[PDB]
Amino acid sequence: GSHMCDAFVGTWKLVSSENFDDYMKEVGVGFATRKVAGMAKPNMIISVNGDVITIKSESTFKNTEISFILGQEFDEVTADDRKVKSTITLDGGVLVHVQKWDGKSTTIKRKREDDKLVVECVMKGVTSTRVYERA
Ligand SMILES: O=C(N[C@H]1C[C@H](Oc2ccccc2)CC[C@H]1C(=O)O)c1cccc(Cl)c1
Repeated sequence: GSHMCDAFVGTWKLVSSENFDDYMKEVGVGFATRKVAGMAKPNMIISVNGDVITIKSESTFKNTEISFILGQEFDEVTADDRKVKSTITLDGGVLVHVQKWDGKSTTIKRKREDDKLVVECVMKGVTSTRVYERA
């Protein structure tokens, strides 16, 4: 039983980052965490089992893992240790991840573009783009 979200499945390694420090400032991440998180070169491991999608990240900074069903809110601990309420949906082929905490919101979009997985993170008007390639 294939699904469209199978284009995301696999092991991905970070190959470029743009404006991540500024995005983290807008989110409210402190200096020391920004510096060490910004240095990280995570791998992201995406898998699907039935209706459950898992996204795991492994890095020298932190390892994180989320499992979820599309459209069903869950509580998430982020790499920077926010406790957030998250919902992830598929909108036209893009995984759209909204995180809410403390009256604030940020959106992380994940899309396949050529052989890359492109992650766009937006907090108010600030966008960071993080590009992954297959490991
Ligand atoms: O989950 C991680 N990355 C994702 C979600 C991040 O959210 C953050 C917001 C503020 C501070 C840090 C992260 C935004 C960037 C995303 C990406 O895919 O690159 C991740 C996991 C382990 C280590 C590290 Cl450095 C990042």
